[PDB]
Amino acid sequence: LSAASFQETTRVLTDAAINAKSDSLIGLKENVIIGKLIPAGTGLSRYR
Amino acid sequence: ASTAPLRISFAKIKEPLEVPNLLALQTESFDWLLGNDAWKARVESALESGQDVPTKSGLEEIFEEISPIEDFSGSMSLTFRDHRFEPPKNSIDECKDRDFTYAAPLFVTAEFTNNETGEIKSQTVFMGDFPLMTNKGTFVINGTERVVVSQLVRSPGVYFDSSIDKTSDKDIFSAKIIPSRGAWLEMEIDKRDMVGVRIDRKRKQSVTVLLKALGWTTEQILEEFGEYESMRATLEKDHTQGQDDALLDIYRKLRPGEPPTREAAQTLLENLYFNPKRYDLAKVGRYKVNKKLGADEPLDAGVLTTDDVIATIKYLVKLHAGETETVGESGREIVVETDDIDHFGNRRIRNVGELIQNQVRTGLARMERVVRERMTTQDVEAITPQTLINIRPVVASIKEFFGTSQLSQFMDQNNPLSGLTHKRRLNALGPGGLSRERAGFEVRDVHPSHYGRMCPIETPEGPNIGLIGSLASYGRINPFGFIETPYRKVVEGQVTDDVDYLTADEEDRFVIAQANAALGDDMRFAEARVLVRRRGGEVDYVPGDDVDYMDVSPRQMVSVATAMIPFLEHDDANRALMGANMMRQAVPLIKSESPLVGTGMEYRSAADAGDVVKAEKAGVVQEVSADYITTTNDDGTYITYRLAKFSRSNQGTSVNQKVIVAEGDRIIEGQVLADGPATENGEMALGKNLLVAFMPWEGHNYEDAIILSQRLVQDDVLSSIHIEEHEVDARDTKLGPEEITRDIPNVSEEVLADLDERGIIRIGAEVVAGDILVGKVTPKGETELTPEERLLRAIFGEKAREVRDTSLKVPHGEIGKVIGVRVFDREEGDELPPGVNQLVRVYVAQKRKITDGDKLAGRHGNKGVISKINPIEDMPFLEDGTPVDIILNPLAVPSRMNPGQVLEIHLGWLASRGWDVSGLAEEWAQRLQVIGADKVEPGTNVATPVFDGAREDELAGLLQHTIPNRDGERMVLPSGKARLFDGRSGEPFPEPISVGYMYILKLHHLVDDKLHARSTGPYSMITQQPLGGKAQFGGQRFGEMEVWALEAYGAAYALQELLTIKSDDVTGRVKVYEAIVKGENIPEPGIPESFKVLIKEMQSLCLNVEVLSSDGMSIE
Amino acid sequence: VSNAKNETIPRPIKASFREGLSVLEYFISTHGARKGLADTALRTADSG
Amino acid sequence: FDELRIGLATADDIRQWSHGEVKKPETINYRTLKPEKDGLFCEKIFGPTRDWECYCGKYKRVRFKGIICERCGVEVTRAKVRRERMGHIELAAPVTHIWYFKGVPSRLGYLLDLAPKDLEKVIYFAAYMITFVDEERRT
Amino acid sequence: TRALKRLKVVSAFLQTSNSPKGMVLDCVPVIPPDLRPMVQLDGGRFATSDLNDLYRRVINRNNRLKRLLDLGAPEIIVNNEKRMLQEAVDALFDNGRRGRPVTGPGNRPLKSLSDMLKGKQGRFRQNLLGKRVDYSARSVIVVG
Amino acid sequence: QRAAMRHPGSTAVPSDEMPERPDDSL
DNA sequence: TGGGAACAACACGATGACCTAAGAGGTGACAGCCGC
DNA sequence: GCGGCTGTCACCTGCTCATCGTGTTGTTCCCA
Ligand SMILES: [Zn+2]
Repeated sequence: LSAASFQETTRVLTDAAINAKSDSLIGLKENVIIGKLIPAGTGLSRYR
Repeated sequence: ASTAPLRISFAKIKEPLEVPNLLALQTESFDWLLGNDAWKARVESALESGQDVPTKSGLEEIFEEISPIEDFSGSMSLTFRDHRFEPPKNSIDECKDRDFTYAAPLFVTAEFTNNETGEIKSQTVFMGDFPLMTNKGTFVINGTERVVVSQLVRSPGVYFDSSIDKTSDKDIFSAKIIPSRGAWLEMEIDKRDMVGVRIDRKRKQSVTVLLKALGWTTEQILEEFGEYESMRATLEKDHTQGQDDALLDIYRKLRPGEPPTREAAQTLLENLYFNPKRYDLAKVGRYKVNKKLGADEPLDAGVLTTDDVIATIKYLVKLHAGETETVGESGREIVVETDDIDHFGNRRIRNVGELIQNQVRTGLARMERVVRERMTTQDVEAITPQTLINIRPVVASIKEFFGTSQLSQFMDQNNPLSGLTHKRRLNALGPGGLSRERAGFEVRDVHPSHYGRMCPIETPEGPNIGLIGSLASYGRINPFGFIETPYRKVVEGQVTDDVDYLTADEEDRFVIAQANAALGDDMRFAEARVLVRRRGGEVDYVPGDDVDYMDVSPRQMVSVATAMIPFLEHDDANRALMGANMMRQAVPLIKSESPLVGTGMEYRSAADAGDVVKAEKAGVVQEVSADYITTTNDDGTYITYRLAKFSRSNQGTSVNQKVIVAEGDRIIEGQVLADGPATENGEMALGKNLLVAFMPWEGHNYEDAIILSQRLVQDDVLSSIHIEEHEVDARDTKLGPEEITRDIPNVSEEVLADLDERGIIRIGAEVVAGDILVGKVTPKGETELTPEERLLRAIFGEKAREVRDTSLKVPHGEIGKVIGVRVFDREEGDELPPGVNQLVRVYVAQKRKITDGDKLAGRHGNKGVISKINPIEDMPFLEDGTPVDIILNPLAVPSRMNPGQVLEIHLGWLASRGWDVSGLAEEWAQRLQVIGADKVEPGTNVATPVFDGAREDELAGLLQHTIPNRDGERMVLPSGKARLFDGRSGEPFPEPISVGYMYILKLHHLVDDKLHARSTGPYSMITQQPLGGKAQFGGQRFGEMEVWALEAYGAAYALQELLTIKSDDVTGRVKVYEAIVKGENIPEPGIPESFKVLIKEMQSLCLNVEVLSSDGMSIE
Repeated sequence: VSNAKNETIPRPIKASFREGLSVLEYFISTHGARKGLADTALRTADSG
Repeated sequence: FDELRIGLATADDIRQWSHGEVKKPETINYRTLKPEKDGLFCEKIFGPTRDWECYCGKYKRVRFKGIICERCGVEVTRAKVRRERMGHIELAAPVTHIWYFKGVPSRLGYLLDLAPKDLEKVIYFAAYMITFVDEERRT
Repeated sequence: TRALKRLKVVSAFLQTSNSPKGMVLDCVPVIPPDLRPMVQLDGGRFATSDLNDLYRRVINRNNRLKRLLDLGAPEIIVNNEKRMLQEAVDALFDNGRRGRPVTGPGNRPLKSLSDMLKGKQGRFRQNLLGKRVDYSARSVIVVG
Repeated sequence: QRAAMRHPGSTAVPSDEMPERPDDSL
């Protein structure tokens, strides 16, 4: 998700489809795409 | 003329040439287009004086272009001939009010002939209503005024470029022949010492191939190219031999997947580069290639011949060989050298006449195509010139240009100067020219040839720096499209009034002095060293007899708007550029006063614009109301000038006009009878003179902010009138017709109490947000008419009205008084677009007083928002008690490096308190009395020429002799400073302050428009997100940089709330509002709809994108 | 000042703004101003 | 929302997503401004254009909820389904995906060793290619 | 180097269950209509998404191919139609990769389904990272 | 040509349906 | 509701035969194709 | 089999609107 968001969306998504590689929610960018509390600041599970 | 108001000028030298018409560049060009009587007068006048003029009008030769047209066999033919114009159906004001185009019918004599029979049949054909330009230079289209801005383009011709292969560190040369309309042939050398042609931007081939694709053979090639290694090497590398194989291989490379044939290749070559129809190297291009390659007098309306290509080869290979001079192919002695792309021989101006010529050419080409279709499809003996001509292509082409082109755009009617300088631009970004990103640097940078032709200083402050420019004050567009500037012929070192107009290329062969060069009673030069601007932008003094030309004026280089600025040489070019840019955003004010200190340029700038009502002929004034001026001419006629009163502009200002003459005055032709907005006595007045003291003040004018007294609010010094139109249309939907009815469904009596019997609001009424400007009702709404509702209504016995209330209402945040109403209808003769029955345009006017938030500025880029408005007592005051009007921080002046506003301030104070320096026998006084500015009554307006202005010493000396007010009181000391008092404590300030009068402009950046707010409103279609734009009540783009900021803070919940609840979460958007209005916790966010559309989109791209849980499929 | 094509004019501007630049002095001085304005315009996006 | 994966979309997967087949190259009637049938913007395969309505009008009444109409084939439910409901089209001649082939080199396939020009020729019906040889029987 | 480059893709397909047969398409899915809407513009006009034009092209050529197959047309005609259908789906997925782009109303290129994901204005970089928001305002700034 | 000239209103411009046309239900 | 007339559908296939203009980006990274 | 170079893929940036080729059928209107 983060790599597709940054650059080379076609190449990144094609490689991800070939590899059948899944994305885990962990990350900042890829957690603002889905619209979730970022894993930083006060959004950490400790503070949640 | 001699009737201009009084203004005292400090000029020490006399310019022998006055600034020509500031709109000649447009009106003369369009006179050439139509070829009307003014253009014929110009042609004969130029011929008498032995100048260079275009003897062939624009449309004449355009009809000549499409003159001969025949069918396959040419059994019949159609030709066009003398064209002429019928007077316009409507006048300019009629067009403006009734939403028409100011156009004149165009009629030509189209002749049809059957060559086999020899019959000829003539018939006059309606070629359409050609739009005309107003006297100003604007065009009226569809009810609105528009300007067609001239385009700065690369001129057609042959360009010889050079560069360096950086990997190999090797010289490379290139040649390129540009046509007006055809295609290019890029020819590169020295790649491997191998010359290669590139036809139509295809893959490159050796020269010898293409040169063999014509009559030239190997023996002759070696005969007249027997000295240069590169092309011998290419010939050795050449494999194809003979002509026919050459045509076949060029056909193969240009046109793959096609049978190689001699006929096809010959036809392709002839059609592409040697056909007078497809390929056009116009007289501009013909002249450029004749002068560069030295080719002597080819067909002046010709296309590239063999000789042109062989001459390009000779020139390029001689560039390779290191030759610098030679004899051009069949001509004179040329110099072998590489040329630039920014120089003003390699750039030209496509004016409005030539632009409309190009568009008419396309329209006539499509008309010719349809005529050919009807010529071959139909039969003789029933064909007349009308029978096969379809003029709709031409009409639609002209409408395409005047409605969609980037070079034809709405007039900037902020004030007379903005409109005037909109009509002197030399645009580059547009069709047939550069682009925003393609443009590099050397185009965006001022060239030594820009001097006197393009303005260095006036330029946009954004992406368009260097692209959009402005013609200099003395620029003259040549026939070919190059700019020319005047120069006095310095003959054996003695100056003369013989002015010659030179272009950049003829300018780069002469030595040019300066207008301010010292000169004696006899015109011979005084000092031995006379500085001169020599070729290549190389200033280098010479003896004087050596000198050959001199600048006609010391403000020849500057434009009009930048010439407004007094003391321009005391400012860095950055702030002069900003000031000239922002002077165009000045709102016009109710009462306008020309600047107390200004240039000798407001009068001519306002007179050569079109907002100042002038006198057509001498006479005497008869009747002077506010609305009209009737004058009895000396030739026995009468003229009644109707004056515009509070008419909305393109930008929402007012074009109120005020009379200048009383009912006994003897008029002369050209004299000003009324003044337009932002004008006083026919002199531009974009702002007002305010008394300013340079000082910090309690941190209110900190960081460029501004403080001004409440006097300017009471007196309405900086007030304006702004008009807003609210147009509404009554449609005819499927369920019936819409009607403008006063009886709006289910409303209280007070809302429509201020509505006319016909449903429209009453003129003069004052309106607030939510007021029904125009009452309208939908015929009905298919909301609830299902069988259930039908049964309910049948049992009720009352057929509840199903009409929708679509009443026009004032947009939220606007107020004013209804200044006007206009109603167009279908039942009457008023035209309307298909579908609309009625069109109601209501004008609401409002008065804006200067408030905290507005933006003021001066003529030196010294702009700042308004932070505080003080009571008149709180503001510092001088000794006799007068408060100052505005307070400006002195920090900005040296740091921003514009120490011309202080000079303006000093001269403004000096002019307000007039001086008397007659007979002092001092140098400054001696200069001022020989000029004639020694004695000046208080309040007199002074002129500061932009390079011959007041001296610093004179300002200081005069300050000592400023007529006193109370006894000998001269509040301002020779130091330029006065002793002030603290209006909030009363104690005198510790040190003197610098005070005086400066011209402050109110800019069109108005605080009311910018204030944009939102809680909920219109979302977008694909993404369920708030929409943009203020009029949509939009939201604020929370870019990704802001997401980074909130992530850096660690603000997790805030970012989640404002990425989902504040946008793009339908359920969240509804429930947050419900919880707040009812009062409850804001609900937890959900899944953005943007994510849903993303996954659906990339699913449609055939990617099995499934939101998976660790135990299965995670909730969508 | 920076001459055209990023060179150094041999003859300088022998006058401050208070004294008043000449015609050719101002025309030469605008080169660097234009160049700096364009440079800033591009460098904003470059840094972004 | 533990993870999000993407792979290749089979024919069966695409058929499983869809609810009907787009058969006509028609969007709406220019006159009556309504969806057509078995074309783009259709209402039988996608969702109803109006909340709680159907194409013909027998179930234009809002009372019905989730049933399938008996004449036009449009089920009665919310009108937002058109944002979510998908369709498919069955091709007659299979075609290659311009991403997985004729794309960036590292992702250009390479499962079948072939130069870009060879695939340019094969895919766009300009050259033949052998999919099978009976080498044992040939020998 | 070439061997390991190819081994990357071969191992990618080998290790995973997703078969390479998905790289050739026999069915094309259609994005839901509301994501590619057409709306009545005043004056009797219609503003429609480019995806509608591309879907129309592919359906046109698919139906013409089906007809040609039914009539038993010669090899040349069916080959030309199949090539055209290939190019149509190629334009549907990426308009600019091969050949000239399919322009829409003006000379500008049409929008491909993959052109809606990439670029500065794509979905990711214009609608999922940065959004216009509610409860927001702006105005000029003055010093207090 | 017949199919083109009849009611030529469908302009495939995504710069008005997405940005300028808002959702009817807000 | 009669004739008088406008659009949407259709079915065929008028002795003659080819585009059009527009069009100056720049800089990396790399893997092929062609040459040794 | 291993180089050059040579393209090709990434990034960086922004209101007008021109017709055929004939002839016929059926519905759907417009008038009365
Ligand atoms: Zn139904």
